[PDB]
Amino acid sequence: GMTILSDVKALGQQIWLDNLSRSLVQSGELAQMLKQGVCGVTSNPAIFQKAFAGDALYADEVAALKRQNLSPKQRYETMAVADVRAACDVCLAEHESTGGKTGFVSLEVSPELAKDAQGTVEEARRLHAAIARKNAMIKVPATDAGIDALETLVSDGISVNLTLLFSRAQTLKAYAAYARGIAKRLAAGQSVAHIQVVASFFISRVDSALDATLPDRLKGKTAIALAKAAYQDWEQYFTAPEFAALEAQGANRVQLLWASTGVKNPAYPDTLYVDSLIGVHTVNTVPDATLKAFIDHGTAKATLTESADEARARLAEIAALGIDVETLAARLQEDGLKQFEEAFEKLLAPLV
Repeated sequence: GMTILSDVKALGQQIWLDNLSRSLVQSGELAQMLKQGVCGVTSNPAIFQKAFAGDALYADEVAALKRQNLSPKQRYETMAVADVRAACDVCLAEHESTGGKTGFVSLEVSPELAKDAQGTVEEARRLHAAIARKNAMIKVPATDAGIDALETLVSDGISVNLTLLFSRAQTLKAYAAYARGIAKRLAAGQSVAHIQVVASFFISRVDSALDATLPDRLKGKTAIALAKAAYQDWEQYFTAPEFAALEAQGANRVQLLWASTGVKNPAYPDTLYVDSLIGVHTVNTVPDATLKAFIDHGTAKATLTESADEARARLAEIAALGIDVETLAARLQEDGLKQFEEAFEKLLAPLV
């Protein structure tokens, strides 16, 4: 039932909607979702490609923008920034009710900047200023350049959603960059209490990559095991004395955010990923259909930290089989960037 979203909040996890469109906001649906337990919104280039293609309310906006001397990218940005600012306004009461801990809307920078740290910083600062809302996060892929950019953006006071994480090692590198940016601001006497960062760690794409060649006792288990080990890493990193010294001064922990949590294999229950990854101080962003499956027949239980020993044993067998999860993670991040660039080019063509 609908109350499950509140039950999950009580277990310490926010549930965000992994979709955004002009009609979602204009219809009043997003506002009703925020009253019913949804706590935020994520977008990406694929989400916008599907929204622009299918939502009737973009037609008049595109016709208006084609009357202006603007690049396809600027037409896209005008549309997307407007959707994000409208969604931010819907989510602002929630955001302010928790002291700025919830109610975020994420907008991703152009995929072509993913390996350009300076260009990423410049675009992120610009989009942050263009949206002009305290509850907007700029979404940046967790490449090496993206972790460079994260440190700078954190030091600039900008909230960031670091995405396309598939690696525990890369995630730990992101925490260290965050901490360096927080330390910089504290040394300069600047505020840190409103800076929020999430680390979007992808789930289904790990199982999609491996399951066809895994032995039976591991099919459908690797992504959850990797996430459960990542959360143990998170507990260790943020409780250590080094970070505690920053949190004592007002720093917020980074939070893990489970992404790609729609089930893609019909052999698994449609709520598998949401049901399996509930723990305190985390986020799960879900597509519409998964949100409705979870409301209908999901289960609210603190599952993320259960049986961590078995998660470790499974990761040890994955390595025994010759699957290097760090090599896989790099490949999956690369593939995700190619897929996002393909979607971006597909949405730009009708805006020429």
